Amino acid sequence: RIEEVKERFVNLNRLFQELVGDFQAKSDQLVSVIQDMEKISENIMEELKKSGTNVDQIVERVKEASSQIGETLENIRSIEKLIQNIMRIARETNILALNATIEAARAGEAGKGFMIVANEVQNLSNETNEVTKQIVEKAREILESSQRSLENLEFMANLFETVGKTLQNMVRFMENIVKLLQEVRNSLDTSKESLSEKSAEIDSATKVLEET
Amino acid sequence: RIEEVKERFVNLNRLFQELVGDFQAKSDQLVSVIQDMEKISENIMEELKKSGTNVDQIVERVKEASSQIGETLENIRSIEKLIQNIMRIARETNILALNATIEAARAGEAGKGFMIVANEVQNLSNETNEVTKQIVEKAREILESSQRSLENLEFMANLFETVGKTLQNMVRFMENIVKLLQEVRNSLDTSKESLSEKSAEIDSATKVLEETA
Repeated sequence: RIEEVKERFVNLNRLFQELVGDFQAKSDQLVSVIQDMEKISENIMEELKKSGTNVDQIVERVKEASSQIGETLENIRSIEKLIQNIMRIARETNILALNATIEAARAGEAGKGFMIVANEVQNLSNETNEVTKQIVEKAREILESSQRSLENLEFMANLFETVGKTLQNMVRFMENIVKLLQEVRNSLDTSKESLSEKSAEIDSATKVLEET
Repeated sequence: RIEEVKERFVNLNRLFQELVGDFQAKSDQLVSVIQDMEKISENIMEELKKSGTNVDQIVERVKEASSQIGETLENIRSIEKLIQNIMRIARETNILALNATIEAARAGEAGKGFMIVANEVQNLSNETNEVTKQIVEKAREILESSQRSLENLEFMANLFETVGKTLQNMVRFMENIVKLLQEVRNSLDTSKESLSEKSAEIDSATKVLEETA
């Protein structure tokens, strides 16, 4: 009769022990999977950090490429001014010769020598002018080329914007999940511990029941 | 005697429950974060792949910019060749002029006006030469700028490759935690449900005892 109610207690102890035994098993198996990424996770945080330097290096490189193109632009702007100076010299030479010829013809036979020479100085001037306009042509292609370069570089910066943003969001996410994990692990330990201690206190009490 | 054990059991059960009840409350709130974390994970994964395709575009664009710089190269060399041509013409004009002065010397004062013109035809020749030397100085600094930017673009090209790689690893690891979170959520979900069932039964049996005997 009294021994009858004893079997209930011992039974109840078996219920407690089985539960705590399973809570311990499950939480330890869970801690394991968590922990087995806490290595793979570190390489990643180290990788993002290094990735940031690369971003920074790229952002500057693009900046350098730009100011550099701006340089040849300045250089082209000068070749253009300088070539126009050659063009002017060519034209100043041209009328002196032309007018020299006119005067040459004014004089008799002697003029012929000069007249022949003046005639060639002219053709050489008109030939010079020609080379000038050809150089100007290549100057305008270099201008066109540069513009396309800069625009291509701005197309690079715009697209690289998202690359910077997404990596920052990665570091952020990473910090928060590490934290999430810690709280999980932390809640399983604290819980397992107090629950195991509880069943220990229950089992002891039960040992007393059967003991006497 | 049964009583001291009976009260001990109740008290312990009562506390036992409070702790189990507390685990459930914490478990639920973690499960709420996990679910909110799975979604965020889904977006960061989309952003990653968009960056992956963006980088691919830049990879192709830099190849283009190098072609543009290379074309300026062709042009600038084409200028130097034309500049030499002008220079030759200047030398030729100079002796033509020098020969004129020298032949205007030979023909009295009947031509001491062709001396004047011949003299500045010479002066303009030398002017052309000076100018041209500055065009070369300038034309070389462009090649110096061109090469320097072809090198900067090469280091850029490879720099975008390391970024493309890193992005591919990020995707790897993202897919890899999306998995980890899912497992943890599943693990809590079932552990909460069976803890509730098992503990409910031990709570019921305790009360059955507490009243009898």
